Amino acid sequence: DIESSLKQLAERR
Amino acid sequence: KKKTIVTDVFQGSMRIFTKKLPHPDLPAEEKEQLLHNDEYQETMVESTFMYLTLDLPTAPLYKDEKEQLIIPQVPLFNILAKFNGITEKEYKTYKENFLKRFQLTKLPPYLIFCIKRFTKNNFFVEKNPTIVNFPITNVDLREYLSEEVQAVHKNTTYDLIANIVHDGKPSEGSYRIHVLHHGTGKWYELQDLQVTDILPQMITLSEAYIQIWKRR
Amino acid sequence: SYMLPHLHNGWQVDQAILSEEDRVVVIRFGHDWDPTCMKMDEVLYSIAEKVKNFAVIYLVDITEVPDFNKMYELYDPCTVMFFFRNKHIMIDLGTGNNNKINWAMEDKQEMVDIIETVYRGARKGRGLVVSPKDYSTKYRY
Amino acid sequence: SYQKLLKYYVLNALKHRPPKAQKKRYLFRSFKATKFFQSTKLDWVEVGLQVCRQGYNMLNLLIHRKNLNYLHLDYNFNLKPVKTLTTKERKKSRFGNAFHLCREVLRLTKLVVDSHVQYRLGNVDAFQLADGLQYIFAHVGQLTGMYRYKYKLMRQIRMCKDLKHLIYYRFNTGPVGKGPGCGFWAAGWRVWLFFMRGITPLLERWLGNLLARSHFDLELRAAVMHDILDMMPEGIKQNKARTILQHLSEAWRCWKANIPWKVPGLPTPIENMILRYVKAKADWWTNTAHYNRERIRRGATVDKTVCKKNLGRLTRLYLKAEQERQHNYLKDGPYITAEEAVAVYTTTVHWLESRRFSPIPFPPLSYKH
Amino acid sequence: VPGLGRGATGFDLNDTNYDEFNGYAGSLFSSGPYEKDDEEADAIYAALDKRMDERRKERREQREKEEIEKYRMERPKIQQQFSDLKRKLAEVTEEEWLSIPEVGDGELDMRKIGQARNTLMDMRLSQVSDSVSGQTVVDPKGYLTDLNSMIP
RNA sequence: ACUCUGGUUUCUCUUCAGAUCGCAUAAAUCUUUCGCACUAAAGAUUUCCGUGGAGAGGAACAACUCUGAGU
Repeated sequence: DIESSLKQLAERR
Repeated sequence: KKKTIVTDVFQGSMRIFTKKLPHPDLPAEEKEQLLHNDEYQETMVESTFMYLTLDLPTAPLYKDEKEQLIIPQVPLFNILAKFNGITEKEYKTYKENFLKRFQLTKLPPYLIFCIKRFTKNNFFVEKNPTIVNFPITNVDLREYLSEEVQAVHKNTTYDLIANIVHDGKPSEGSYRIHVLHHGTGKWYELQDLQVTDILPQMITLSEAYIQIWKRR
Repeated sequence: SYMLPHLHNGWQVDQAILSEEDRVVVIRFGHDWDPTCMKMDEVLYSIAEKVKNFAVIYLVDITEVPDFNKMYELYDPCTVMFFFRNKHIMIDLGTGNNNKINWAMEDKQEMVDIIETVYRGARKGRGLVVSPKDYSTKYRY
Repeated sequence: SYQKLLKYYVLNALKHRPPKAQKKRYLFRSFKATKFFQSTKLDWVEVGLQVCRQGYNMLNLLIHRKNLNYLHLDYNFNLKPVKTLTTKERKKSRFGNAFHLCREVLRLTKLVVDSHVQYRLGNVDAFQLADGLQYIFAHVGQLTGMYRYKYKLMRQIRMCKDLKHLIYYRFNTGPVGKGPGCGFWAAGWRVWLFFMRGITPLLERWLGNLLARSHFDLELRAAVMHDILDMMPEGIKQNKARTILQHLSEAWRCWKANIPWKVPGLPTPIENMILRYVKAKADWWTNTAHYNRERIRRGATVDKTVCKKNLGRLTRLYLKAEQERQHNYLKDGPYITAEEAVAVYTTTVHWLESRRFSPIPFPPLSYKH
Repeated sequence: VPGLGRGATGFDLNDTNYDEFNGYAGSLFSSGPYEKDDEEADAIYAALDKRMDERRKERREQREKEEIEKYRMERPKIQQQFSDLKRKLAEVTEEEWLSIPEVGDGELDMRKIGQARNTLMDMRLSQVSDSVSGQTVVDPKGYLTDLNSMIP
């Protein structure tokens, strides 16, 4: 859910 | 000539049976390889501990049911037990997990302990306000001494002789000394130029920074 | 975080605009990497449970679905635009245009008031809702 | 002009850091060793014309491969748009400051090469050629127009202007009065050569790259959420992520109001992570509030939202500090000693007795006023 | 399906992809049109660039590595911050990771010495206050009892 | 007054160089500095502009004028 999107955003920043 | 008056009166011997950890990000095989190849071995690096930096625990920053006063107290025995052999301590060295463990090989006649009550935060430098519940009448470090020469040190009943407390904010702070005078028994607290009288129970109340104890 | 579900597919975003008609649909075309879009997402989360009964806010990534940034020409790092029942309402901010907010609104009350005014204008059918704010200036002193 | 030249000399002298020890690699010799380069010998005018043509071709390639066919680069290297364009094409027509600086440098080089060609084509005399070079170097910021592309070049332009003023005011004396015949251009040539040598690495890096193939709170919250979510299993990340976020929010609001955060049903590592995040956020908030209060006291430019947030944070910090001070006063007991308090009370009693102040009684049942 | 299906119109040239220095990002030459001759030319150009960049490359690299190591002492990544906790956090069992409730639901007596000091000070003051001459006192019992002596 | 290793020029590579490496002088990034930074200073870093030292290899033409050395 939101965990995957949050991890994706974090990995790029 | 290392046998100076200061080195003989206030410097002791500590035997740091220190070790290191192999890696946090490695499997069982890679960790055990370094544990067995002396890459995470335990060694005795005994040195001369002129001052024992007994580190106080950080304040919980949270209230509780007990402790009507919101100042987190702490017993001296628990504080000084860290230097004992059993209590292991970790050092966050560069690219390594230095998990060490200290042990007091020999106690000096006048042990000097300086509790590091001030640290540096991620954006400032805060001072830990935890109190050190240290009895100022009698205490023994034989419960934290090294097992090898535990009976070698005949005298272990040490009593605090002088305490220096740094009251106030870290930036703007005052340095007061609470010293237990000899001859009489009154533990007078001395300002920069003002000499007062401090109750012995009140000595253990102010957050001490540097303490010097006589082993008697 | 970013609890607001970002419509990854462009056609999915368009269908979401056609999904709800009785409330306000706000799409945040800002890319989630930039700190400005992070502040916009925080402001949305402040009004996430407030304007929910009157609006449905969705996030968007111009890198994921580029058609929105190439047809509507949303070149700002984080532009907030509105679409009500297949009608992109215009907020009379006074910044020369009215297609986007283009400002990292750090005031939750201002965003809530803007959302309420946009809903009122959409109910009244005014394609250019008069924003109860002096957005033409920095509003700082 | 003399004072400005002296200032430039003193600046170049005081900053005379001795050069570093390089490995002595020759870029020209390296390119010569490369099989993709030939060697010959030709006149400077012919080589300059070839270089101008090559630069024009390179500018055309850079303004044509990008599908921006709505603009044209003139033979004088002054690129002018062909016609009107849309906002999408306007953004497509974005010319970087590096591109503008390269265009200005190429225009200056082409102008110099063409002036040399005209000198070698019999169009003007050699003295006229020297005067033209003096004009193409000094007072050339107007002709080149490179100041807008890179504002830093204005210092070099002012230095060239000062050199021109000195050369003029020195040469144009006696029988030779004010006129255009001043052909002493070495100084401006040296200044522009130094400027080009300094500018070259940046423009070369840009051209090579072209042809290839304050917010601690939100950031910390995002990092903590990402760590918890990645640690959390897929069976628990469906709906309990919102629960963990709510727990973190409760912890944050707890530390900001002296209310303990007690979640006995939460894992010990989860509680430790929440406490670490709370401590980091508290430190960041305290630092931000102190900085904002300092800026407000100094007179910085703020807004109503920023002022409200800073006032709230400062009030919370002051309340926490006052609570801590009261707790310490209770722990440390009364600051005033018993003897000092007794002496003060005795002094006050003596003062009152000397003044013979009748005590103010309780309000009677039938007070007149 | 394009966005035309929604019936919406206007009112990589993004501003983030654009900048003042070096203009917009990306390469003007598409990476598609390559070949073996392109590979050879790129190899030659890269070799020339690397050769022309090795003058102070060793010393610069060593100094930069030392500077990065120094900055690692005062620049912990947000991830690094919680890295130690996140490593141990995985030790929570499935029952521990499922019982997490919703957020919607001898010893030191510090106050003892303060209370004793306050009591001693009050006793000393009262002893001093016992020497007062004409301090008045209005009995609350009498006043309250005689309060209703004039009530309607 | 005898003999003797010992020619310079030029091309290339590696390596070192805080010496005014250069009797010349730029660029960029960060940092501190008052702004509200072409028009500004400070500290650092980096890349160019091109050198000197030594070594190694190569092709041109001097073979002992020279000098140091073996009398």
